[PDB]
Amino acid sequence: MRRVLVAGNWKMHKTPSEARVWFAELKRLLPPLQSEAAVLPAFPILPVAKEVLAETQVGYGAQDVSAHKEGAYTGEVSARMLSDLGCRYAIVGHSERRRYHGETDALVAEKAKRLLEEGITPILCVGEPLEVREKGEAVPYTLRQLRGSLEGVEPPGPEALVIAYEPVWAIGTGKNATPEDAEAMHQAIRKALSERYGEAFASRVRILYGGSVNPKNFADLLSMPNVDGGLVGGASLELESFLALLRIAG
Amino acid sequence: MRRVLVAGNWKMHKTPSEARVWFAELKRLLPPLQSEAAVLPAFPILPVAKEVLAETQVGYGAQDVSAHKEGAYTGEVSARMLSDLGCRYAIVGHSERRRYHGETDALVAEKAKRLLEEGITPILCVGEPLEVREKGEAVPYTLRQLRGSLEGVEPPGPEALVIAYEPVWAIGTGKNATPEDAEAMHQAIRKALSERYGEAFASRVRILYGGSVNPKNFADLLSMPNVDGGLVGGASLELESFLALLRIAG
Ligand code: NA
Ligand code: NA
Repeated sequence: MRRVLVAGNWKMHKTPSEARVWFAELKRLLPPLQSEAAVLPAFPILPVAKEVLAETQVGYGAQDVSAHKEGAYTGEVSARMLSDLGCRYAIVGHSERRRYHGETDALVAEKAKRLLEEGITPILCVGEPLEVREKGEAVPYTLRQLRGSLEGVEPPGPEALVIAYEPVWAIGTGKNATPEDAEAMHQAIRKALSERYGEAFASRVRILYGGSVNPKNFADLLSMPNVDGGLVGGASLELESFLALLRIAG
Repeated sequence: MRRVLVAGNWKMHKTPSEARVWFAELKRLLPPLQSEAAVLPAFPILPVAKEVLAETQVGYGAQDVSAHKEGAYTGEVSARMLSDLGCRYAIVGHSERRRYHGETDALVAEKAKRLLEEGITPILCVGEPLEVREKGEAVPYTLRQLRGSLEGVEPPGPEALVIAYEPVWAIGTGKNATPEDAEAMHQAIRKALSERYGEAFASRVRILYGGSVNPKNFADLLSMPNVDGGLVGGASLELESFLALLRIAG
């Protein structure tokens, strides 16, 4: 069975000083767990994440990364910077960046390649907008996004790639996809991965569900055969909530 | 007179571990100077900048910042995060972001506002492309960018705002604007600032020149009455080069 992954996307919240406290509390309170936990804070919080969590079972990663290895790209952060900090993951193609920053499938693929080269696992996000869902095109749209975002992306193994299905209409709206609909989409995604990398590879890739995941609905979502964890937004900000999610994962 | 400012924009280079060494060497080799020095590294390098440069005369800052205070903006860094780290500055509207990230004057204005609220000084970049310069419209174009980028931007005082004039054609091309052309542009910019904030304010605002600034041309650029320092790109990557620029500033 695929090991569960609970990744907390703090988005643009907290300061480095506030994060130090949060991480220290998590370290002291963290019980022994079989599943995998990871926190994905803003760029300037990564150093303290490394400092406080490096020796714990809790991993960490970035919320974005440059499509370039280095250069005249003011404001951008490179994969080499992230690997120097020991990031295990980095989100690429999050809905918010595809929407607010015009990130294309092609750009997301490049970012994924930069991460792979440095041994960082991309958490590649795909998901359809409400309009597409209502027209009954959720699966074709999401698969098209997945294939486009994986163009030229060839991970060393299934452990080096994570896919996160986050329907846009489920982000911060309180309206999560039902476990059944999530399961159906993950099945489609996994089949697409099998065609892309082979069955052995696809059967081992962790596919997380994201979009209003919380302590009240996580257990049922995680019970779905093809749902391997969650990309948690709002519910990862409060330590008690994050811990509750980790206990559910076990 | 206006205190000179030499700000090094490393763009996307180095790692936190490499920066720790660089900053520590700068700290040990830094001679007493009248002018102000600042280094602007990538986001994840800011914590070590704070650690090593805290007690020194060298300031530091970011290369970008979110237009929002906080929220669901995956990948973005807030002004509050930068304030927590003691950043004195943050670049906004760098030509690379206006081009590669489609940043508009309106967006840049919001970023500047976020910085002001947190007591961080924006280093607002404005500049024209080669064809505009050749058409003899460098000033009108640049002033329009300045005015749009300062919409709703009301600093507490002139010490809280820095303008950087960087001709797009002078970035990484090796061809810096002549001291005469830079002076002419800075005069136009300062006059615009006077109409916007009054003469007392405008006469105290530091207007830096950027675009292929190096040890060979910095002295003459700095000699111009309205050029108050430089936003240094490639020439700020090597410590010896940065130190040379600081010695020139005095
Ligand atoms: Na499951
Ligand atoms: Na001068």
